Amino acid sequence: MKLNSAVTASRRKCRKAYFTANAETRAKMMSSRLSKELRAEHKIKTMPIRRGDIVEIFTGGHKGTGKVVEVRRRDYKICVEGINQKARNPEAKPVPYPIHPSNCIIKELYMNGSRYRAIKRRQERNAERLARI
Amino acid sequence: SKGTASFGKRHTRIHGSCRRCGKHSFHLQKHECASCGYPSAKMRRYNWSYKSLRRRTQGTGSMSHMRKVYRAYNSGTLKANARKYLAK
Amino acid sequence: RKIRRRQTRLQKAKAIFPCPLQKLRPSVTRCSQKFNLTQRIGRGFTLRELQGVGLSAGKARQIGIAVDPRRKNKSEESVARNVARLKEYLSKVTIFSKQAKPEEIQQAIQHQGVVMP
Amino acid sequence: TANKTLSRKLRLAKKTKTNKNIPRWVIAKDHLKKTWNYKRHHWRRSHLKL
Amino acid sequence: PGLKAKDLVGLSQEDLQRKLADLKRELLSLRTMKATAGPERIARFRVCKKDVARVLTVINQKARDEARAAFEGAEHIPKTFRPRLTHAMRCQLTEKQKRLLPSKLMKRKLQFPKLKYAVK
RNA sequence: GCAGAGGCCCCGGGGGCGAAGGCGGCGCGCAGGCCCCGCCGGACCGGCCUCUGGUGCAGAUCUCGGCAGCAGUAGCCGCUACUCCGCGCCCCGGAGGACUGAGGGGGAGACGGGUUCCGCGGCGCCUGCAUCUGGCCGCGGGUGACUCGGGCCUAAGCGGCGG
RNA sequence: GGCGGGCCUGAGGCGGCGGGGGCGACGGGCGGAACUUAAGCAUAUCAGUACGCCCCGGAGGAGAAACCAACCGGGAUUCCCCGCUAGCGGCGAGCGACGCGGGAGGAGCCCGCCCCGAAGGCGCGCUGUGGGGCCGCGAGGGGGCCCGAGGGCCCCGCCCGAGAGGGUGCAAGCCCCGUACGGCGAGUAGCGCUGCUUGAGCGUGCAGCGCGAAGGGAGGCGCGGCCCUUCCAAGGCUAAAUACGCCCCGGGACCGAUAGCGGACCAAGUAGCGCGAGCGAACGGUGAAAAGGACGCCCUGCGGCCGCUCAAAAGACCUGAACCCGGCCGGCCGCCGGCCCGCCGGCCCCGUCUCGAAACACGGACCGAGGAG
RNA sequence: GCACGCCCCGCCGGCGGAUGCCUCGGCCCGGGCGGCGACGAAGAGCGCGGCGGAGCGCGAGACGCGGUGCGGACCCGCCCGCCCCGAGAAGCACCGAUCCUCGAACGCAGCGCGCCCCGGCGCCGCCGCCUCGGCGCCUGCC
Repeated sequence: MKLNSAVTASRRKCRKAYFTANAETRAKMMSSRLSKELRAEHKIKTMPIRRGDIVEIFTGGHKGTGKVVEVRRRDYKICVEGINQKARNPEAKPVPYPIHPSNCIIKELYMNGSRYRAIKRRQERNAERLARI
Repeated sequence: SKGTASFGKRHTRIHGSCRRCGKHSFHLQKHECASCGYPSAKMRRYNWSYKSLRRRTQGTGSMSHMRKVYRAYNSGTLKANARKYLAK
Repeated sequence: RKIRRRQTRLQKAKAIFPCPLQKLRPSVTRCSQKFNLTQRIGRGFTLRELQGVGLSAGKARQIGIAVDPRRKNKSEESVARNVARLKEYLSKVTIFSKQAKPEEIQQAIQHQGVVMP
Repeated sequence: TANKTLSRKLRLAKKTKTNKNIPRWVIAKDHLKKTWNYKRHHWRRSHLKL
Repeated sequence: PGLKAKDLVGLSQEDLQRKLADLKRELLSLRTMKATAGPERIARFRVCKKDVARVLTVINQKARDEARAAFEGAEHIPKTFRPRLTHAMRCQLTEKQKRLLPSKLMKRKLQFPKLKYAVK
């Protein structure tokens, strides 16, 4: 259970905090599972979703793999290239079907440099925890 | 001619905007504000109306300075205070 | 309120870790012919009682004995009661000085509750 | 009224520039669903400064 | 895209004063253009407005730094440079004044110092 | 019977193989009420035991919200008034016939309203019939002073003054 | 009479520093009601309340006995538990303390007076200065079937110092976030007269005016003696335990949109109203994703029609009741009973006061929600 | 008789917003703080966004600016602007400034008018200081 009083366990307080959260917190909330292959390489269970990430949806209808073309933190959803609603008119511009990032597994990551620096900081912090704190 | 004709002979501005409270409460003839109380230094607050006090008081505006200084007291305003008490 | 008073009490205890929170107070006959048989704790030891042990009021306060100049013993038996209480406390008290003596201070054990109840 | 005061004119002027509709692009950006200002006044019915 | 304050920090006040006038003439030009034209998104307009602010922050910071140094270690210093404090903190007795005790009282404190003690 | 609380619901109560709710139809109960079926609906809901209460409505010139019949009813009876033609709307243009009748249904100011003024586009509202009209709606504009007025000075008055 | 200085009172100017005003609570000071209760109404009660004014502070006030008591005695103040009754009151209605005892918390002091006499804070002062909290990491789930989509089911597993929660296309310990586990003493006392007040009663405290001490105060029935216990007023400070709103944080056997704050709605003290003081609303919900409507047919055109998207139109919105109304179909009809079912028989309109209501008594158009031991 | 009006054997459709279900809101009880102001508060007015009305937020340096420590890709429309082991989107904590008109409100008014040598120019105290006034107390003179 929770032994800390500072964190709220109220449904009302929790939903308001998620529904209206700062963008820094929206990022962590919008994390996604690193693949078995990536996890072995980087030693991090889940990394926050980015706009160059290629991800494989594993539950929702539309279970394919694509790059993340757009991230809309306000809608708490990400848009994956190639997963769209059926464009009624054939000669029409596609509308992306937003997928939640929980429903996805990160096949590839946009390596960047800050991503690499962030991956390392966790690797040493997790090592302190693995050293039984 | 008690009502309509009497209301038709109205074309005057008894009340005017207040300097301090920006309301149509400043009597032009008496030179006093019905709500603001200006030109009195102290403001007009009467505990007969809870609602009137709530309509204009602290928290009914930007609270600019107070907010900024209250935030500082949960930060380094208190360290500055300690330094002054001891030497400077 | 109960948790608050304990927390204030715990904080105060640490500030004077060797010293007991409560000062020594005197046994005093409870007032009135109703309770004249029993004894309770009073504000402070009379100057005569402290003189009987041989402690000045200021020296006594440092040891931990509260001093009340106002109180008058009203008896010779009352003085004997308190002088004996003062004598026992003097034996129970240990003065830790010698600048810092941390090893002795670590095992000092703070007395808890009213002293000599 | 043609003999007005600059201070009175300034407060009346703000009301004229403020009595405007929600910009259509604002409705689109915030997804308003309530496109009526409700703070918009009309010279025939509304009495400003009353 | 606006002049980094790091670059203005590294300048002379006369160059900063000249730069501000040029930005202000540009600000007039953008204002004339936007009104005359019937739009290009006027992206420089927004950037210029921030870069008239950036340059003037630098010019204040230089002036405050020069003035504060002149008014230093002197009784009676310009109020703006005075410690922030608060109205009540400014008016509160110094801790040395609050601790100030009568000579007879101090003599007793020395005569009977705090003693550390423990009881069974 | 209601709405919560603590338990139970013998592999751990009932639910997208359709919850609550609504609509009709049985069945049980002296009745308060319950149950099941069909249909809609679309995610929650109970039975028993113990506990709690802001716990059951035909009324109170009850409160609030909806809305019926009267009823296509009463009425749209001030200011003498319109007509023809143009493509023609009650708008506009020409031609007639009127009217307000210089204490004007004229032209202007003080006040009060505060942009209503103007030009262009439109009618979704409003114009209590209509509208292509408009004081309505959208857009873009419009108030220039050495001599006019404020300011100025005093009037009734009002403040201010060692106190 | 003119003229220079010192003092003592006063002016004008400059500096340095402070004061002013704000907060619907708590805290102090003052002014101060009435409705009410007394089954009337004056004293009383309400109530030392509302309200008016004036000051603080994080607390404020109070505070180290001119104390209580009557003893095999205590010993500053504040808050708590008890005492609940001693008393007071048209002795009516009502009102009403404290002292013991148990606790929280405890801390003591300083001036004048007097001794020195500038030793001082030295432009002053001998008309006396000075001394005596942040920053983190963070476990472990698959297959089958189906569903618009599992977080559903059916089999098997894994992590619990984590099965508190929230999100995610349905009900998720293992999908995401988190959680458990971390790190860094004199115009006075008194007294006379008045007034207010108090439980205080021949005075509980205060105040005016008059008069005014010296060893005085008190001990709850006045006065004059005699004691006995107890204390030292007319100067000052003082922490703690206690109170409490805005604001922030957390929890709830709380309310669920006519409720809960007036206000759950990007714009509520808002829109509006009153010359003004002041008053004061209404308004929650599409869907998982706007995918917010493909096309064609026509129409002078509007608009219609198909259909489309979607699990569904859920189409300006969840469910969509009652009242009320339009089509189409079916009957001739209020209720109760018998029957095949339109005939016979019986039925006044409720509620409510009232001796008595169908009453030419009163309230009631209708329906929904709210509504009172 | 038909129509009407009723009633409904049922079948659809309006009109309304009840009922459920939900819920970033209230209320309730604890904590915790106790932190405004002439260095200009509380409040008020006017402005400020590339497209900009309300609200929020700012103040002509305006829908923000500088510094530091984090953070690391966005920015609800259209943008244009970023994107890169640092290059720096959203976000966050602090700190330094700017801060129009009113307002205790401060040259005088309230939106108009002075003074003054350029700094400014309100009141009330306290303490020094400067210029002085007195047939107050005297002293020195003539």
